[PDB]
Amino acid sequence: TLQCTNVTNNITDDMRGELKNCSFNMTTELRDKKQKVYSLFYRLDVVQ
Amino acid sequence: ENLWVTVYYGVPVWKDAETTLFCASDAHNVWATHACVPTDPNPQEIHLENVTEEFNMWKNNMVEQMHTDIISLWDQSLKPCVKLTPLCVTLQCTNVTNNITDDMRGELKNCSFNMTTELRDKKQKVYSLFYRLDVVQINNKEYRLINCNTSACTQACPKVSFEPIPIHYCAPAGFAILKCKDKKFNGTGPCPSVSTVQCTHGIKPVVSTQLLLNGSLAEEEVMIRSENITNNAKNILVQFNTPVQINCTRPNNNTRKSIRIGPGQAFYATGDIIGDIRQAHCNVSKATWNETLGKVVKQLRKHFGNNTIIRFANSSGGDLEVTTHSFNCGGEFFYCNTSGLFNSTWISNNDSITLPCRIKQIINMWQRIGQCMYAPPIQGVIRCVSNITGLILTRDGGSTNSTTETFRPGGGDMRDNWRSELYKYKVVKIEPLGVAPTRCKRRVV
Amino acid sequence: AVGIGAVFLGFLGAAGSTMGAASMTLTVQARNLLLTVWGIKQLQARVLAVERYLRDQQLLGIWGCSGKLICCTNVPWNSSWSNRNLSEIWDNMTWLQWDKEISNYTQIIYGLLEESQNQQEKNEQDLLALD
Amino acid sequence: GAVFLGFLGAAGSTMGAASMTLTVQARNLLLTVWGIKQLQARVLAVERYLRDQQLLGIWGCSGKLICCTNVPWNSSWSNRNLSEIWDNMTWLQWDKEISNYTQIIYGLLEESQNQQEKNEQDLLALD
Amino acid sequence: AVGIGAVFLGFLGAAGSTMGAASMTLTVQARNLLLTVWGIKQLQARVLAVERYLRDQQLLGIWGCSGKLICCTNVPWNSSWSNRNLSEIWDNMTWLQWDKEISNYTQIIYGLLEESQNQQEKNEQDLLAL
Ligand SMILES: *[C@@H]1O[C@H](CO)[C@@H](O[C@@H]2O[C@H](CO)[C@@H](O[C@@H]3O[C@H](CO)[C@@H](O)[C@H](O)[C@@H]3O)[C@H](O)[C@H]2NC(C)=O)[C@H](O)[C@H]1NC(C)=O
Ligand SMILES: *[C@@H]1O[C@H](CO)[C@@H](O[C@@H]2O[C@H](CO)[C@@H](O[C@@H]3O[C@H](CO)[C@@H](O)[C@H](O)[C@@H]3O)[C@H](O)[C@H]2NC(C)=O)[C@H](O)[C@H]1NC(C)=O
Ligand SMILES: *[C@@H]1O[C@H](CO)[C@@H](O[C@@H]2O[C@H](CO)[C@@H](O[C@@H]3O[C@H](CO)[C@@H](O)[C@H](O)[C@@H]3O)[C@H](O)[C@H]2NC(C)=O)[C@H](O)[C@H]1NC(C)=O
Ligand SMILES: *[C@@H]1O[C@H](CO)[C@@H](O[C@@H]2O[C@H](CO)[C@@H](O[C@@H]3O[C@H](CO)[C@@H](O)[C@H](O)[C@@H]3O)[C@H](O)[C@H]2NC(C)=O)[C@H](O)[C@H]1NC(C)=O
Ligand SMILES: *[C@@H]1O[C@H](CO)[C@@H](O[C@@H]2O[C@H](CO)[C@@H](O)[C@H](O)[C@H]2NC(C)=O)[C@H](O)[C@H]1NC(C)=O
Ligand SMILES: *[C@@H]1O[C@H](CO)[C@@H](O[C@@H]2O[C@H](CO)[C@@H](O)[C@H](O)[C@H]2NC(C)=O)[C@H](O)[C@H]1NC(C)=O
Ligand SMILES: *[C@@H]1O[C@H](CO)[C@@H](O[C@@H]2O[C@H](CO)[C@@H](O)[C@H](O)[C@H]2NC(C)=O)[C@H](O)[C@H]1NC(C)=O
Ligand SMILES: *[C@@H]1O[C@H](CO)[C@@H](O[C@@H]2O[C@H](CO)[C@@H](O)[C@H](O)[C@H]2NC(C)=O)[C@H](O)[C@H]1NC(C)=O
Ligand SMILES: *[C@@H]1O[C@H](CO)[C@@H](O[C@@H]2O[C@H](CO)[C@@H](O)[C@H](O)[C@H]2NC(C)=O)[C@H](O)[C@H]1NC(C)=O
Ligand SMILES: *[C@@H]1O[C@H](CO)[C@@H](O[C@@H]2O[C@H](CO)[C@@H](O)[C@H](O)[C@H]2NC(C)=O)[C@H](O)[C@H]1NC(C)=O
Ligand SMILES: *[C@@H]1O[C@H](CO)[C@@H](O[C@@H]2O[C@H](CO)[C@@H](O)[C@H](O)[C@H]2NC(C)=O)[C@H](O)[C@H]1NC(C)=O
Ligand SMILES: *[C@@H]1O[C@H](CO)[C@@H](O[C@@H]2O[C@H](CO)[C@@H](O)[C@H](O)[C@H]2NC(C)=O)[C@H](O)[C@H]1NC(C)=O
Ligand SMILES: *[C@@H]1O[C@H](CO)[C@@H](O[C@@H]2O[C@H](CO)[C@@H](O)[C@H](O)[C@H]2NC(C)=O)[C@H](O)[C@H]1NC(C)=O
Ligand SMILES: *[C@@H]1O[C@H](CO)[C@@H](O)[C@H](O)[C@H]1NC(C)=O
Ligand SMILES: *[C@@H]1O[C@H](CO)[C@@H](O)[C@H](O)[C@H]1NC(C)=O
Ligand SMILES: *[C@@H]1O[C@H](CO)[C@@H](O)[C@H](O)[C@H]1NC(C)=O
Ligand SMILES: *[C@@H]1O[C@H](CO)[C@@H](O)[C@H](O)[C@H]1NC(C)=O
Ligand SMILES: *[C@@H]1O[C@H](CO)[C@@H](O)[C@H](O)[C@H]1NC(C)=O
Ligand SMILES: *[C@@H]1O[C@H](CO)[C@@H](O)[C@H](O)[C@H]1NC(C)=O
Ligand SMILES: *[C@@H]1O[C@H](CO)[C@@H](O)[C@H](O)[C@H]1NC(C)=O
Ligand SMILES: *[C@@H]1O[C@H](CO)[C@@H](O)[C@H](O)[C@H]1NC(C)=O
Ligand SMILES: *[C@@H]1O[C@H](CO)[C@@H](O)[C@H](O)[C@H]1NC(C)=O
Ligand SMILES: *[C@@H]1O[C@H](CO)[C@@H](O)[C@H](O)[C@H]1NC(C)=O
Ligand SMILES: *[C@@H]1O[C@H](CO)[C@@H](O)[C@H](O)[C@H]1NC(C)=O
Ligand SMILES: *[C@@H]1O[C@H](CO)[C@@H](O)[C@H](O)[C@H]1NC(C)=O
Ligand SMILES: *[C@@H]1O[C@H](CO)[C@@H](O)[C@H](O)[C@H]1NC(C)=O
Ligand SMILES: *[C@@H]1O[C@H](CO)[C@@H](O)[C@H](O)[C@H]1NC(C)=O
Ligand SMILES: *[C@@H]1O[C@H](CO)[C@@H](O)[C@H](O)[C@H]1NC(C)=O
Ligand SMILES: *[C@@H]1O[C@H](CO)[C@@H](O)[C@H](O)[C@H]1NC(C)=O
Repeated sequence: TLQCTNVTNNITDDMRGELKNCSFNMTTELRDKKQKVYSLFYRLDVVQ
Repeated sequence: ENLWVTVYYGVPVWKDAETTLFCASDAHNVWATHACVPTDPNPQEIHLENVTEEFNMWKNNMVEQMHTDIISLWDQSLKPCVKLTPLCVTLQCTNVTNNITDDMRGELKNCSFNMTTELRDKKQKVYSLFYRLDVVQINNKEYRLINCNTSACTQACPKVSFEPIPIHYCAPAGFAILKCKDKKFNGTGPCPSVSTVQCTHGIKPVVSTQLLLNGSLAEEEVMIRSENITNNAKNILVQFNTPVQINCTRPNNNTRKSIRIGPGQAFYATGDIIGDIRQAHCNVSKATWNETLGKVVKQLRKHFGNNTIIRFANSSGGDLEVTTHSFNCGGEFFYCNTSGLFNSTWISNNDSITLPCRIKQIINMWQRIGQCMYAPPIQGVIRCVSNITGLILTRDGGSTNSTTETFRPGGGDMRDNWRSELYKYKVVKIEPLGVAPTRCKRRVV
Repeated sequence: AVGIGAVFLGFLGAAGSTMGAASMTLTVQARNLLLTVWGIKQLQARVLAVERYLRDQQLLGIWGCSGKLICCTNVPWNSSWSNRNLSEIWDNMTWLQWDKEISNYTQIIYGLLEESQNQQEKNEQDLLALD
Repeated sequence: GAVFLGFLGAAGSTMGAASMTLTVQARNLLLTVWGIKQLQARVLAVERYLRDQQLLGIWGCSGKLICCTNVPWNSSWSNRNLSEIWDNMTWLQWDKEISNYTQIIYGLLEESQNQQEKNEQDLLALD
Repeated sequence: AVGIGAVFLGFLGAAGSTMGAASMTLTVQARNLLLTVWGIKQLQARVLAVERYLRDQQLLGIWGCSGKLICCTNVPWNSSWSNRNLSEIWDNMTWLQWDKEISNYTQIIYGLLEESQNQQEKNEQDLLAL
């Protein structure tokens, strides 16, 4: 499950809504722990 | 002149070339060596007189192919075993107190953790014993395995054993194996007594880093081999003409318990120990080691100056596999401290010693941090009786005027162990094309 | 003679012997001449030996020797290649020394042996067509 | 220098023009997925060469590139003059129609060579 | 003679025939003699067949039969192997029974054949030296 928000940090108007700042809970080296990490994704490979 | 050239087939011409050898074994089978054809009974040994072959080690491809074959066989042997991915979890771990000694205090750890079972809907809280070198602190403190931040690995299956059965290397069609029969054969030079053979003799692929265990003995005296004796960065191989007996043991009565971690597969954890717990150690006879060191010093006095003071020192530093003598004993990997064997100096002119050894469960032994292997525990005490027949020394250069020569054990590479045994064999390619003048001509029909 | 066995020299036994003594043991050398990673390596070695044997047989086939071990040719032997007596090379020299002594010219020697046989071949042809 | 021809250089030439450049073509017959593919193609090439050499060895051409046989050529398969087929015809054109009749030719050559070997054996036996 | 069809004896069809009758069916047997696990097994089988044919061809090549199917040899046939009449061994015996009769003396015959051919080549070389 991904929680994505729109990026508005010096972005040109031609790409308003093309890049999404997503955040998710991903496993780490230890199987008993998880971490909250963010990453940038595109609108073409991300669906609601 | 009335001479005409004539071509001959099947002429004995030898060329040096690369050749992939064939595996052979005496042949229930274990260690997955059944992938190669078994050896042929009574191998042919043909003496080749009136010919001298310039043998040269450190460049032969047989040892390189043997290293690659051993790596490939080990990787294929670890393939059907189960992976150990769920072990990378938080481990509530503590020390041990029940009948612990002063030297073994803090070496063993009692770690408890939550692990999956055959049912994915529930977990189970179990406990196991791990060594200090096998776990690291994350920050009753929390601990984790040493291979969690690195790639995970499988464990040795209980059905397969680590017995180093001898293997033979047979040359394919059109190639031959030459063996030097000289009793005092040097490192590089023309061997007077050469003899071809179909397959090599029984070579045990043992694993060692400082002392050559169960190696081939010499002919009449201890031999010193080196590519460049004057170079301090080159390893010095020492072959013994007599074997030095060693008795390694682990008095810990470890109990192996199988816990289910998934569907069908199980993990063999270290259960509760039985009785007193003591540090594993190896015993070496003092008289035999002293006379062997004297013979080694006598042979080194022939190369260098015989009036030069000589001294043996322990390893400088680095990885534990290079500093400590690492080997295997009944399926349990041992890392012994060789400080008691290289703590003597020799001038120009009943009792046994013990060496403490540490035990690890995550062993790479090939500098391949890319992967590892979990050694499962072995029930009962561990006993091993063997005999070292060699050494891998290293000169600590830096002095001048040929003074204070010191030798330290080293040789972290795995090719020296096989180079000390495959030095007699050489691969040659047969060239059947030959030309010679004869007073004959082909008649015209 | 009915209760006696057959024993010959072993593989490469006459490597250090004379040429005349090593010329009678070419049969044993000629006869001895012929998880998937292990299988690929073994098959590659076996196949490589097969093209080496076929290359040797093809090099002999272009000459006037269709398979025989010892065979004579019609091309003359250039004395400038060795300038030595036949008696001392066949009686006091091994095949290894003789091979390293003339290792250079052998290749161009093979070429004459080949073209020569080629024209020699058409020689019987323009005679056999006269029938 | 000396320049004869290259590989397959006499493809468009006539029969007689290609009758002397057959020896160069005679020697011309001889990540893991690409390795096994190369090995398979190499084995196929070796098999084709051995099959051709075996078929030549069956007849009286075991080690000769040019060889004639004592079988009478059947005029029903060609119906043309010798000079016309050997001076105004290529190998490809002849191959277009001899392909259907090459099996019977190979069979007759094999039985005739076997008969010749039997006659030679009887001649050697009767001295 | 334009619609004449030619048929020959089948592969191994002369097994039950006599020696003389099966002596003319050698050419047919000579010409008929020639996802990763399946490919390597079939490749190994084909390579083994090629190697076996190569070994047989080399065995006939070391002798004085480099290519010809029928060939003689100057060495005589001793009666210790098989003391049978020629009139009945060629007309009243098959290849299977005859091969099973002297199967214990094939190695001796092969060894004497190779040494006889080697000494024959040496004698021919000495004769050409005149
Ligand atoms: C490593 O630590 C574990 C605990 O984390 C140790 O487990 C101990 O196991 C024994 C035997 O099962 C427990 O004894 C208990 O005794 C009572 C009677 O007094 C009995 O009713 C129970 O069924 C059980 O047998 C012991 O309580 C338990 N320890 C704890 C803290 O619960 C284990 O022995 C340790 N291993 C080593 C080598 O020290
Ligand atoms: C160097 O060679 C010696 C023998 O020449 C090796 O000692 C032998 O090691 C094996 C395996 O560790 C022992 O086999 C064991 O025997 C017990 C007997 O009950 C059995 O229960 C075990 O399952 C295992 O099969 C063997 O007894 C032992 N001694 C002899 C005389 O063979 C030594 O291991 C070799 N060194 C290395 C590093 O491999
Ligand atoms: C290695 O070299 C030695 C020294 O030459 C060989 O010993 C002898 O070699 C000779 C010549 O090759 C053999 O033939 C004999 O020659 C003498 C003349 O010198 C002649 O009078 C004899 O009738 C005989 O033809 C000789 O048999 C041989 N052995 C002896 C004397 O015991 C030796 O053979 C060579 N090794 C190999 C494997 O060839
Ligand atoms: C070729 O070699 C094979 C193998 O040696 C020979 O087969 C053997 O033939 C003998 C008789 O000729 C068999 O002996 C038999 O022994 C039983 C039990 O003692 C006895 O009841 C029979 O009356 C007969 O004497 C023997 O078992 C058999 N196999 C072996 C392995 O020796 C064969 O005869 C040889 N052929 C020729 C033509 O030499
Ligand atoms: C990652 O997991 C945490 C929980 O460890 C999520 O945080 C909230 O956790 C509470 C329970 O303690 C839930 O009831 C909430 O629904 C969770 N979410 C929020 C937004 O409050 C966290 O949301 C997870 N992150 C993602 C991206 O799923
Ligand atoms: C194994 O699981 C048990 C229970 O699921 C853990 O024990 C407690 O778990 C709760 C969460 O439900 C924590 O809030 C407590 O702090 C835990 N107790 C202790 C003493 O830690 C237990 O911690 C788990 N073991 C490991 C190694 O994670
Ligand atoms: C073997 O070791 C000797 C001694 O170290 C080498 O001799 C010197 O090597 C260094 C560096 O290679 C050179 O700068 C010196 O000039 C060498 N000394 C002399 C006198 O030449 C030697 O090169 C090594 N290798 C061999 C093949 O002998
Ligand atoms: C390793 O243990 C063995 C045990 O067999 C020792 O062997 C002894 O050998 C002598 C030689 O005659 C015997 O008299 C003893 O009886 C043997 N010992 C036993 C317990 O039977 C061997 O000496 C030991 N080696 C070292 C270096 O400790
Ligand atoms: C010590 O090394 C030798 C040689 O590698 C091993 O071989 C035996 O040595 C003894 C005494 O020298 C001989 O009597 C035997 O004939 C040798 N062979 C066998 C098969 O036993 C010897 O096994 C090694 N010692 C130990 C305890 O393993
Ligand atoms: C082959 O010809 C060369 C001359 O082209 C002979 O001399 C060798 O020349 C190379 C470089 O051209 C040197 O590396 C070798 O050391 C030279 N050889 C000697 C013995 O000095 C060579 O000897 C000839 N080989 C033969 C006749 O077998
Ligand atoms: C292509 O065809 C032409 C003509 O058919 C060939 O020319 C002949 O060349 C030979 C010598 O090479 C002469 O003797 C003939 O007289 C030429 N023919 C004519 C009509 O002049 C030409 O050689 C052919 N080329 C190839 C490669 O086959
Ligand atoms: C060789 O065989 C082929 C096919 O068997 C023959 O091709 C025939 O060609 C004619 C005219 O082009 C067609 O009318 C036939 O229909 C073809 N046959 C078939 C089965 O389709 C070819 O003619 C044969 N060659 C000779 C010389 O007869
Ligand atoms: C099988 O055997 C029979 C019997 O010999 C063969 O038939 C012919 O039988 C007559 C009987 O007088 C003989 O004169 C002939 O010589 C036999 N024919 C031949 C070709 O020999 C029959 O041919 C045999 N068949 C096979 C396949 O072996
Ligand atoms: C992000 O931008 C897209 C495109 O303008 C819009 O449809 C969407 O509602 C926006 N989401 C948020 C949370 O602003
Ligand atoms: C894993 O942790 C150990 C602990 O000291 C460290 O030495 C090693 O470099 C680490 N490896 C990686 C790949 O982070
Ligand atoms: C023997 O080997 C040593 C060590 O490499 C070397 O120094 C010495 O020169 C060699 N002697 C001969 C005669 O090859
Ligand atoms: C180890 O403990 C078990 C437990 O029953 C016992 O049977 C065995 O004898 C012990 N071994 C030693 C060497 O004490
Ligand atoms: C090793 O020697 C020590 C004495 O130094 C002794 O206590 C111990 O039992 C010996 N171990 C073996 C296995 O011989
Ligand atoms: C080792 O042997 C030598 C023999 O020359 C002797 O002088 C020396 O005292 C011995 N050392 C020990 C510790 O036994
Ligand atoms: C030992 O060194 C002395 C020093 O000059 C020398 O004379 C003697 O020959 C040497 N002996 C040996 C065996 O090397
Ligand atoms: C080597 O010995 C010295 C002195 O005993 C010691 O300080 C050092 O730690 C030792 N090194 C190793 C790797 O054992
Ligand atoms: C080996 O033993 C010596 C003896 O004092 C000790 O100094 C050294 O630290 C030990 N090596 C290791 C790696 O502990
Ligand atoms: C090493 O030798 C020195 C020399 O006296 C001695 O003091 C020291 O205790 C020895 N160390 C070991 C571990 O044997
Ligand atoms: C067979 O007889 C011939 C001569 O008749 C003789 O040369 C040969 O050695 C004999 N062979 C056996 C095996 O008796
Ligand atoms: C022999 O070789 C020489 C050069 O080494 C060359 O000039 C000559 O043509 C060759 N042939 C004859 C027959 O001399
Ligand atoms: C070659 O042999 C002849 C006689 O056979 C002799 O006269 C001549 O001196 C020999 N030449 C050499 C270089 O030995
Ligand atoms: C063969 O040549 C003659 C004379 O040129 C001609 O009459 C005849 O038609 C030719 N044969 C064929 C089949 O064309
Ligand atoms: C032509 O071929 C047939 C077979 O189709 C054959 O029977 C006939 O005898 C042949 N004619 C000649 C003259 O050879
Ligand atoms: C073999 O031929 C002889 C005459 O040469 C004859 O007496 C004998 O009976 C024949 N034996 C057989 C089995 O035909």
